[PDB]
Amino acid sequence: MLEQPYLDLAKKVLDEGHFKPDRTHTGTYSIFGHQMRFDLSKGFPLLTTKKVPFGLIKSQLLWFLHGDTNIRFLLQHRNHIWDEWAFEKWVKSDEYHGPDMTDFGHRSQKAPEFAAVYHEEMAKFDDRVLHDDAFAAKYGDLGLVYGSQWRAWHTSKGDTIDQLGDVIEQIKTHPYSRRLIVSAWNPEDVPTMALPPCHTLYQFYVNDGKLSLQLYQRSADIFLGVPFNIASYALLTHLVAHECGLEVGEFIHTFGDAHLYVNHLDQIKEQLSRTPRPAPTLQLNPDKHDIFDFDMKDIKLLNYDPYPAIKAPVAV
Amino acid sequence: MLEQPYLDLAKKVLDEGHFKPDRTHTGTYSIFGHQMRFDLSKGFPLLTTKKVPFGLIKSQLLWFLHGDTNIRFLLQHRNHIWDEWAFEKWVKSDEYHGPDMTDFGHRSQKAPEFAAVYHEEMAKFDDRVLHDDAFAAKYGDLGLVYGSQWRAWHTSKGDTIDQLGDVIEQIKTHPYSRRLIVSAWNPEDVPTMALPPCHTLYQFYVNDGKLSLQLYQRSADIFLGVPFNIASYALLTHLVAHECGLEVGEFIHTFGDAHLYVNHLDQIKEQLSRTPRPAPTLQLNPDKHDIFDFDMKDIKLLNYDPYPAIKAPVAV
Ligand SMILES: O=c1[nH]c(=O)n([C@@H]2C[C@H](O)[C@@H](COP(=O)(O)O)O2)cc1F
Ligand SMILES: O=c1[nH]c(=O)n([C@@H]2C[C@H](O)[C@@H](COP(=O)(O)O)O2)cc1F
Repeated sequence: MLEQPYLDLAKKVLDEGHFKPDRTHTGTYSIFGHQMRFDLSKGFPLLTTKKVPFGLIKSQLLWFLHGDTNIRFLLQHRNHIWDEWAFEKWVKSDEYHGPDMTDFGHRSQKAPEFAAVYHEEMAKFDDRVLHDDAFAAKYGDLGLVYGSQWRAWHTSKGDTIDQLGDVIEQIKTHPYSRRLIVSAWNPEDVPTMALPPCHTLYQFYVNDGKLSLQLYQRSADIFLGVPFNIASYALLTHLVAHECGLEVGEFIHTFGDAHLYVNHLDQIKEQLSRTPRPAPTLQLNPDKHDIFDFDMKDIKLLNYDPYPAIKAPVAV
Repeated sequence: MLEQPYLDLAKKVLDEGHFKPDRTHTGTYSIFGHQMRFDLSKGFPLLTTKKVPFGLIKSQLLWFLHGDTNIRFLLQHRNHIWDEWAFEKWVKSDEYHGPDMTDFGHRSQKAPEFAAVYHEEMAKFDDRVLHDDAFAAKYGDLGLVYGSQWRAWHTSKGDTIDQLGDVIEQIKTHPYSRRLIVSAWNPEDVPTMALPPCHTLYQFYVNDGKLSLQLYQRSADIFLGVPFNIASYALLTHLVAHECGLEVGEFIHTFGDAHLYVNHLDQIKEQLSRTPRPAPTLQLNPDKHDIFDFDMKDIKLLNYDPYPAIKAPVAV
């Protein structure tokens, strides 16, 4: 089927998976060096073997595609993937206007204490983030993220570069450029970074008709993160192809360390009792063009027939 | 054999190779999205099917490994791979102390005129480069090259970062870091660049014993450049492993556009009538350690039994 690539990685790190101690502490099953290719003309690579949200994907891709580092857009898009992160600037609070949030996670795996306080405290944070321009200014704003790396590279000699777009206009004027890369790995920055970008670089290609993409993703969580990553960059492949007046071809996913967590083995195995179902279709709106201006319903994903969601633990 | 990977790419771009018009004008056969893996414990991946110089490789790797942008080291190492490049600052000469060198190449494919003048003019340039500190200062110095990208990242807020070494000390203190990457793709710089780095990024890995490397190489010339690239990064894999007190494992080569030139087809085919020969051995000196201090004979490549060199045209 179109997603069997990912079930071949799921089986491979289970089979040839080496244990390597990881950061987010369970211990993991690693591989190093892996490419996977998806023909985006046969379907949209959301996973039919498990329910992956096309909605939350969507809202975070648009956030990136605008230049936003701010939590408020995503918050008012019911999207919480980067939420726990505005909260780093909440928790270290010289403006601590209150209580136990001192280490939030970890014991938020532990039912009352850091657990459900932190959890009612998300609305406390997620309220001023969304309703208080001032708050939103300061604690809801993730400095370097995907968004400003792809769109506002803090240049050396006082300024900013928009790699995506600058690249989009080379995808429109000089097609066969071997030089259509957008990097998120800036040397200067990476010494001080809570998450340094797991999706380091990618590169566009157009070959007789088609917009292909390749991803260099270095730390890839096979259960929980790779499913999404295939879909947020097949999406981009489509978004950009449709700006440039191109047809689509393939999405190439290259991993550095692609790893299973020890506490997601039983589940990935659970997923692997299911057979795929025919992949989705992606129809974007034909009138809208500046991909920068796209909004939520300029992308529908039709025909998503998925097995239920399987539910993790965490990767922390 | 250990190099059959590269003969499988050589056959693949010949077979599935799509024509794509290229920059360096013949026209080319492209693929996009390709990984190749070499087990550096079975051998050193220099190509027995054709004579690839281990010597010139060597001298340019050391140049990189020090921090040098200057042409003079390589010049006094009989190494001319980056020579035609000091000569960009010769040819645009406000200090033109002389004659026809006005467009050097192209008609240097054409026998007297730009041809053998330019060619006697290399000693003219390659003399002051090597004997005239002042000259060497200015026209022999390739600003951003591999060397200062890997070792002296011109930081934003007035300074420099040494990604390689800073990474080497994380390969020594925190081994399982998924974060051991050195990039050569700096956004700021790439707008103005005659060659923007074809070997964009790479990443180190240590898995139960071994130093693995992966390369993200975007524009790869399968006949003329890939043979080398395998060997200059297997070398690095070894150089770094031997600083850190590790054994070696694999070198992963990922390509973006891996392309044949139209005028190298007959030759790559010529190479493919030959069968491999057992790969080399690489013995570095056991006393020297700071890989930064290594010199020419702290690396011998034993047992190189290669078929003759096959001889190109150019890729320009
Ligand atoms: O977009 C992402 N995709 C992904 O797969 N991870 C993984 C999950 C894992 O828990 C985290 C930590 O990796 P490292 O220790 O290399 O930072 O990287 C994180 C992201 F932000
Ligand atoms: O280290 C290198 N390796 C390599 O394979 N090339 C290729 C050869 C080709 O002629 C050149 C031009 O590519 P682009 O048009 O993408 O600059 O890239 C160039 C290097 F510098």
